[PDB]
Parts: sequence; C-alpha cells; structure tokens
Amino acid sequence: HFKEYQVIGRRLPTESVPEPKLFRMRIFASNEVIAKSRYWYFLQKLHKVKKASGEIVSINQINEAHPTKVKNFGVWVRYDSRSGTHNMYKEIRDVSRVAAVETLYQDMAARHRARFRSIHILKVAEIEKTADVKRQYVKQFLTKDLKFPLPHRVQKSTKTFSYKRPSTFY
Amino acid sequence: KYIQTEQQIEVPEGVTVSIKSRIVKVVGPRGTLTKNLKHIDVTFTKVNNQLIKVAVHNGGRKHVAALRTVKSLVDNMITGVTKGYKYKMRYVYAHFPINVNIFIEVRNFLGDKKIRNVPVRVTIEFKDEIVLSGNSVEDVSQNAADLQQICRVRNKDIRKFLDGIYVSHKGFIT
Amino acid sequence: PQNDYIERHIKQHGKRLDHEERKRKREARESHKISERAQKLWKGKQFAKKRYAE
Amino acid sequence: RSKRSTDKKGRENKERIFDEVREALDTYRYVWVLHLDDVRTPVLQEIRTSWAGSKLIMGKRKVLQKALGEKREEEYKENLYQLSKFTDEDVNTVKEYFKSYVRSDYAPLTFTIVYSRGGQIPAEEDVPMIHSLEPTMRNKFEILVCTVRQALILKQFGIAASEFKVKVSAYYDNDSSTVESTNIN
RNA sequence: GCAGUCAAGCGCGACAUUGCUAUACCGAAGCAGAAUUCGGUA
RNA sequence: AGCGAAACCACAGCCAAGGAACGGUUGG
RNA sequence: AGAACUGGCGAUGCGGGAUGAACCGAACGUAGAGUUAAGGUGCCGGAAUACACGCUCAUCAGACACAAAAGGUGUUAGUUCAUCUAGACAGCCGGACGGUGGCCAUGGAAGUCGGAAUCCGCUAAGGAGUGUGUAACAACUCACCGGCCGAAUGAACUA
Repeated sequence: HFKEYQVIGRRLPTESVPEPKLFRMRIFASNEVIAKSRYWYFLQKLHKVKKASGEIVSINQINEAHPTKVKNFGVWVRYDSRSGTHNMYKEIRDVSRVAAVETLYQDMAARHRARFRSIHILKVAEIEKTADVKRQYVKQFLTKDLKFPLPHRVQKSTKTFSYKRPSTFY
Repeated sequence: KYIQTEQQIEVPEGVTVSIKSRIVKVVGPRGTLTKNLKHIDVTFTKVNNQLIKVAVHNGGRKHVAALRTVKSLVDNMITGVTKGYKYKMRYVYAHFPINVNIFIEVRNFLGDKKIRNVPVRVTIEFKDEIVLSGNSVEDVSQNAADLQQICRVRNKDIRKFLDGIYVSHKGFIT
Repeated sequence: PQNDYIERHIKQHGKRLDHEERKRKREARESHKISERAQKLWKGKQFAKKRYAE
Repeated sequence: RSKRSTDKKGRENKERIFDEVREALDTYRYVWVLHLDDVRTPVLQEIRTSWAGSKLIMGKRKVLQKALGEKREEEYKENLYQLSKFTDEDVNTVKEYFKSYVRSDYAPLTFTIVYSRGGQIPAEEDVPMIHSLEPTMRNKFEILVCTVRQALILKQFGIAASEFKVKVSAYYDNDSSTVESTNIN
C-alpha cells in the first residue's frame, strides 16, 4: 500500500547563505525510508544537491482531504525505459490520491513495463468539472444514468465436487 | 474498452419478431425465417415492441464487430421476409448454345460433354437470362455463386473466352 | 494472328460481365492479402525487404 | 493500427468570404438571396457577365447566414437577420430578369429508345454509341425509361429537353433596412 | 570491392544510385488454339 | 550314442534429450 | 596465441536448480522442538486452481543474447501537429467553366501515345489536368467546393 509523504531539504546551511531555497516536493512511498531515498534521488537528478551536503528538515505524511469522495485525477509522469526518457500524462478516476498513484504504478508496470525504480510523479491534480477530461475511457464513466450488468460472474467453489451444475447468471 | 454499445433494429407493423436465447425468428407476409446466433454472444431487448436493441457490455473492437454485424444480419432477414430478394444471371455463348434444365443442369457449355449440375438449396423462374428468388439472401446468393463458379474455363485465355453464366442483376422481388 | 485480334474481339463484344466488379474486389482484397503475407511467409525476409524498399 | 488507410482552402478562406459578404452588404445598393437549385456553371457565368454592376456573392449557407445575422442581436445591419431567416442594378430590372431568365437543362417527360443522342433524331443524323461505355448501360442503368437513374440516363444521352429558371425568395433594401417579399420561380 | 550524392536518426548512418570487372491442382502473361514461361500446394 | 575343453568373466544388453565426442534425471 | 594483478576451486560434504565445474544460499559431532535462505506452492512434488491491476491467440506462442534493421487492414497504452457547432471523418447528389483544341509535335492525338512553361477572368469550386477509355473527339472521375448529413476526426511519431 502506497503512502504520500512531504520532504523538504535545505542543503545544510553554511555561512553567508542562511535558510537556502528549501526545496519542497511530495513523494509517494510505502515507508519513510523509501520516501527519503526517493527524495534524495530526485534532488540529485533534477537539482545539484546530494546527500553529502544535504539534510532532511522534516518528513510528514499527508492524508487525503476526502477519502470518501470520488475524483478524477490528472497525473503528469516522467519515466525511463529501454528507450530514452519522455514525459507522460494520464487521467485516473479514483477516490484518493494514494489509490490513483498506486493504479498508475500498476498500469505502468503492466503496459509500459516501467516499475517504481524508473517512474517519477511530477504532479497530481484533481479535475473539477466535466468536459475537461481528455481521455475517452475516463469520459466513459461520466455519462448520466450509467447502468451496466456484470455478465458471466466467476463464482468461487469451496468444494471439489458440486452436484448443481452452477450457472454464471448475475 | 466500451462499457455498453447498442444497435437498433426496426420492426415494421407487417412483421413479428420472437426472440429467445440467441436463436432468432422472423415472421412476415412472405413466410418465416430463423437463424442461430448462439456463437455471437449478444443480448436483445424489447424496448417499445416496435424496435429491437442488440447490445454488448464490456466488449472491445473484436466483440463490437459482431455487435454491429448482428444488426446487419437482422436487417437483411427482415428485408427478405418483408420483400424478398431476386437474383439474375446472363447466358453468353459464342458458338456452342447453352441449354439449362431444372437441381440445375448446364449442358453444351463450350462444347463440354460433361453436364455440370448445381443443387438447389430459392426458386427458379424466367431473353437468355435466369431469375432466382428466395426469402433467404444467403441461399439464393450461394446458388448463384455456385452456378457462376461451375463454368470454369480451365487452361484457356480469360479475356478471349467469355462463355459462361455470371451474376447480372440484384434486387427485391417486390 | 493479325496485328490486333484480342483487342478487336473485345471491342466487338466487350469484356467479361463481372470483370469490373471482380477486379475491384481483387484490389480490395489485396490490402488484406498484403497484411497476411507480412504476418506469414527466406520468403518472409524477402517480402519484408521489398515492402521496406517500396 | 488497422485504420482506413491544388490544396484545401481552410478557415482563412471562410473568414475572407465573410469579410467580402459584409463589404457587399454595406456597399451594394440592393441585396438578394438566390435560393438557386442545381445550375450548370455556364448559366452562373452567363448571369455574372450579363451585367457588370452586380457580383454573385456566394458561400456556405451557414457562413452566409452568419454574415447576414443568425440572431437579431448579431445582425450586421438592421433587419438583416429577417432576410437570413448583391446588385447595384435597378430592382425592377433585376426582378424582371429573374422572372424571365431561362436556360436549357437536362419526371413528366417521356423518352422512348442505340445512338449517342438516344434516338431523338433520325439514325443518319445520329451517331452510334461508344462501345467503351457499354458496361455502364447494364451495371448502372440496368438497360422506354421515362413516362435518379432516369436523370442519369438522360444526361448520358445529352437530352437537354428540360429548362431551368432562377428563383428568389426575398430581397433586402440596404438603406431602408427592410425585407420585401419577392417569391418568384 | 573501390571512389561520390545521399540522410529517419545518432563527424557516423536506411531504399535507390554514378565509372571498371517428375505427376497432379490453382493464380499471372498479347494465353487467338496448341505449345510455353513465372508463382504456390506437395 | 558316449567322453569332453579353452579365450573371457566388476557389473551387461529395448530405446528417446542433455549430463570433457565422457556415457552406463524426465518418458516411451 | 603469450604475459601482469586480482575473487572461488582445489583438501568439500548439504539444500535449490528435470542432472550437472564455473549458478544462489549455506561450509558439517550424535539427537528432540521451533524459525528460515536460495528455490517453490495444478499432479508427479511437501506448499494458495490466493488476491488486484493490464497485457497475448501465436498454423509449431509463451514459460529458454547473437540472426532483430525493418514489415503486419493484429491488439492495448502514450507524444508532436492539422481540422473542429464559422458544422469534425465518412456516405450519396450537384458544380467541376471561359482564350483553349495554349506552344511544338499531326495521317489522327482536343488535359491524360509525346517535349518544354505552367496565365489571366472568375467563383463557394476548375491541375492548360490524378486516373479509366477511343486512331481523335465522346463518357465517368479526384483535388477543389456547395447541398443532404451531426462530434469529435485526421497525419506523423513513442511504449
């Protein structure tokens, strides 16, 4: 289960430079250690700050404001694969940011074969109104009075032998 | 992935459609036509007793192809039942006259002693032209195709030799 | 064997009744046949090279 | 993958035509809405060259309506939207020309049948049909045929026995800002 | 092979390109018939 | 009918893949 | 082929890997209870025909880095542009002109057997012409627009 963390670093302030830029970003990780490692990697890559002169001011966990509210999430993702790195944008209809990022990671590992090692979450934002969604598969669930069945349900059997010839009707 | 895609079929007052498991039956002035679609995996609904919907849920392009072709097949069946279909073929020969006797037998085609026979699956009626009419489009069309395909001019120039029977006109009986 | 006999016969009588429809159907089917050959078939390598050159 | 495998004008031409229509509306003494049916181009060019004081302003119907004014508030000129719902010549002369102008063109007519003209003239005067078009007579024409296939057959034989006349539904006055009913055919 | 133009991309680099050195059954051909040629199954 | 050996003898002759041609675990 | 430095072997059993010298863990007294590594959990084989998200019909798939640069009207996801309620793609109908049959070439070739430029007038739209076709005209036509049509469509690239 993923979790959202906030990490800030200001590169061990020295003489003549008190309170540096104080780089701030949000990191999604399953634990504090992984969040700190990802923050260090992002600082090394995007910025010129390394752990040699770095410092973790504070790490905090951010909880989604409305864990029971359905939202459409627009995520900008930059990931690396066998080919060169390129930007990517996707839209996810989920309830919480953590679930949306988890689904994005699962899709990337499934379709693009990209795993957590080479995936960067640039930004996660909520789409407020309809007709701003640019993906058809997300617009699919926005239709008014959406009703559909669940044909051919895969019923589970607790016994090897069943004297019923079960039907998959729903 | 499409959550639900549906196609509509009209039901004229002169015909009645009874729908059960995928087997489909049509009744009209010209007779009754029935077909089996248990391998197409589509569902039907009675929305207003005058229109028939065929829909597929959670089906992709592969399933959408069958979803759409179901409407075409049902429309073809309805048109055949209401009005029927007519097919015609032309007799062309250079030197050897072609004699056809109704099973349909072709004799004296390009001076060939062998008599080519095409079983009848559809009716035969009559200029030097044949007329084929039947409620089922598939039956009459296949009969015409078989009639055209038996007159193969083997080991001969295609352009120079024109003898044979070919499909010429298509339309409804009405 | 005159200067032009097949052409003269065609002009006098004409082409086959279904020549146009058959040719159009063959042209239409060639599109699917190209894909089938690409996904099928030394011969396959030669076909791929020819397609790339085209 | 697996898809259905001179240059186009574009929106710039539409904007230019809209501006030209606006200029014609605000410049020409009289404005007419020609609801003309299918017309042979010589007819249009003959009408254009008949008088040098008029311009045959045309374009997409929606584009022309927008220039005229699809709404009362969007009208380019007062009461112009009514016309939507280009000649400096005399109005009476223009309407007389519209009501009297007539041109030959390709139904109540009856045609009995081969030759190029279709047998409307003696065999000696007529010429045999070109054998290259023989497949057309069967595949499309299916072949008396008269007492869209009939129109196509008549056009193929070049039987221009019909006639066409320009029709206008309404006329608009530039300065007066009003629409006069002049339904003619 | 040598030497030059290439240039999707990454001074190197794609398709072209310039000087020497058996039987049987199907599809196509200007197949008029026969005969013949090219491709496929085997 | 009777008398009567010797060479040789760790283990031995139904076969399929691969364990330096090494050939002597999954199947038929 | 021959040399210089460096980690295992060699003197070495055990589990895993259909078996295994260059593979992983683990380096060893005889026993009982318990927890694990690599390796595994449909049967042979002791262990879930576990969960969740997507992908693939393969007529010799798949579960093992060279021949791999490219091809496919096979499929699922992304990037850059064009059109877009001034009417998106598509399907039908209509227009698709005048000098003109441009110049040369002419047994006849008028846009389409050939050679060289490609204009004006225009109209919402005509390449002195993208094709079928005739010894030449004839007839259809796409590109170019309009009308009937009603929402997203198209071109090129990446996974």
